[PDB]
Amino acid sequence: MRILAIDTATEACSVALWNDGTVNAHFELCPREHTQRILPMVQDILTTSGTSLTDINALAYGRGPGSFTGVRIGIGIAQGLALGAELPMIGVSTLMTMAQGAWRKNGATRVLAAIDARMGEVYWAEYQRDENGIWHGEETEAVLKPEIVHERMQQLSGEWVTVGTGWQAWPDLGKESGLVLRDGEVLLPAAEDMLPIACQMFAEGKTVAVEHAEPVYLRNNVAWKKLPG
Amino acid sequence: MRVLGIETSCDETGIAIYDDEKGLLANQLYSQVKLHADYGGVVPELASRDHVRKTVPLIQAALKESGLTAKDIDAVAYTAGPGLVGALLVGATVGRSLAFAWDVPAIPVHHMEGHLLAPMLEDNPPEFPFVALLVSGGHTQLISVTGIGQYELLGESIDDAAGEAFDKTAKLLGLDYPGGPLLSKMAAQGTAGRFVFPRPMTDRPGLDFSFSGLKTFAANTIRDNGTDDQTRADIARAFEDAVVDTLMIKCKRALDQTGFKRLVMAGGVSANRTLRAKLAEMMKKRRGEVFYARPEFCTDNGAMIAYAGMVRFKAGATADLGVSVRPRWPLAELPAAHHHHH
Ligand SMILES: C[C@@H](O)[C@H](NC(=O)CP(=O)(O)OC[C@H]1O[C@@H](n2cnc3c(N)ncnc32)[C@H](O)[C@@H]1O)C(=O)O
Ligand SMILES: Nc1ncnc2c1ncn2[C@@H]1O[C@H](COP(=O)(O)O)[C@@H](O)[C@H]1O
Ligand code: NA
Ligand code: NA
Ligand code: NI
Ligand code: NI
Ligand SMILES: [Zn+2]
Repeated sequence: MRILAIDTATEACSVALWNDGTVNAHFELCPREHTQRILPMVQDILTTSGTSLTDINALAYGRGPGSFTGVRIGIGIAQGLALGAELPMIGVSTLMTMAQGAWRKNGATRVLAAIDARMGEVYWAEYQRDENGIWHGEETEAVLKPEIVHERMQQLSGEWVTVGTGWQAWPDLGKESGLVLRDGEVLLPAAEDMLPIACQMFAEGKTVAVEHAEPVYLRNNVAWKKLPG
Repeated sequence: MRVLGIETSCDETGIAIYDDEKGLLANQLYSQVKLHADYGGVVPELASRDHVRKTVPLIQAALKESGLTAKDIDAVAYTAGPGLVGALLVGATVGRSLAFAWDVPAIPVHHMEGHLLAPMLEDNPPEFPFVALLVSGGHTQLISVTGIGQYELLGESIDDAAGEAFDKTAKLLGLDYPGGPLLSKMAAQGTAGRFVFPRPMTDRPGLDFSFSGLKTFAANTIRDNGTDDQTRADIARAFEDAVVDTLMIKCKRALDQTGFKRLVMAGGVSANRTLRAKLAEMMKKRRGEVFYARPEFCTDNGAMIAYAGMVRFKAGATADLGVSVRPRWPLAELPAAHHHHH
């Protein structure tokens, strides 16, 4: 097994539960309403699936990147629930969640994920699924300017599927890349797509205690210039 | 009854456990001084980031310190505001979901009410009615307190809070952020009356404050005088004496206008030794009493939140599953409630 997944990193608010064989999922667009909707959503899915927080084996959470506030709501709720019910935590990439979503919808195995990071940048990732369902490319996650995304695309080849709000913000992002680009039909991460990544992570003992849960912001130059000297 | 209180309104993570019979069972604190010192102020984004790192281990340390388990906690209380929206949301999201998982009521708490009630954590707590001088980094207010949630605003700052004013002048004196307590130590090494700063808004009657004009007077005194340690200490003392005399004169007027024989001083600036001494001095002459928290409960802490949490829980201030924060929240908006302190 039993894994509860939570995500609030983007405009979406989603909850999913893997009851071992069974998937109960709830996805919704929550602009300006994440803090009002996430706990009733967690309670509904626990009611629906007939599972209790104590009977959950792990708490999967949207570690980021995305909105700073949104990433924190996710980790904040997840930390509170994991501390309260004594559960291990699994930090799942929102760029990898979308990679998984594209595979679920149309079998995409080669995903170029792009989230609008604001400030003219995108949170970028190049994800490639192997024969055993493992997404390779976690090391390619970076906050990039469109020109640097173009450079990254010059070092790649073949057919790729585009996923996320960065392609919506920059529709000409893959212009003259030399790649074959198709729409992945995934704009936002869904907690339902975190579950298979998290099942794999739990099995491999890649779970942390609540005090070790960490967000992935990618953008760390968030402060005004330091004082002289 | 036991309440776990969570404080994350600014740049300090405060966690405490309060027993209505036994008193305070735990008190944990993490100050983000080193993080914000480099920038000369609180960077909200960095503050929210540190709150995520520190909230859960400080909850863990407070349960270890008290020897308490989940089942011993009756309610979870968190600062819902006022403060920085990003900082506030960390304590409130962790607090609300912890309360849910622990299956206990959740109590959103007003940060200024926590400060107001911090003298109740010491022996001989004040009885109602009293005048409260709430003097921190964000606020400078005079309140006529006739009960819990019966807070009449008598006066407030028209510009800078006494906290900001102490911090802004200390920056001019070369001191690191926050400079309020460092300016105080520097002031103790100064000559009384070497320089004379004005006591703003004490010429005409009224209970409102102004401290911006004091920064200007400090910068003009720094520029026009000697760079040495001694001249800087005299500047610091004339600044500190001007603030304390102004806060005392306004308190006198508030007590004379209300007819009250009790003065409560709280908020970060109420940790100031010259102010504690001058207000105690004034109350003895008036044949009244002064009430203050231990210096560590003057600045942002979790003890004041678990206490106000206990008060608001008995009053009935319980939250539904929604998580909501208020960066601006008036003390006047809080509902009237009974005080069950025994
Ligand atoms: C989050 C908001 O709601 C906000 N919170 C704060 O402002 C943090 P505080 O701990 O309540 O007060 C900090 C202020 O108190 C000052 N301070 C602290 N000790 C001293 C000292 N001995 N002498 C002089 N000043 C001192 C210090 O310079 C600083 O400006 C609020 O309460 O409105
Ligand atoms: N004051 C707040 N109270 C509750 N939720 C908030 C607040 N500020 C931001 N959020 C949530 O965080 C999301 C992302 O924030 P932003 O980074 O400003 O786009 C918003 O869409 C809201 O759901
Ligand atoms: Na349950
Ligand atoms: Na008991
Ligand atoms: Ni509800
Ligand atoms: Ni009463
Ligand atoms: Zn405060």
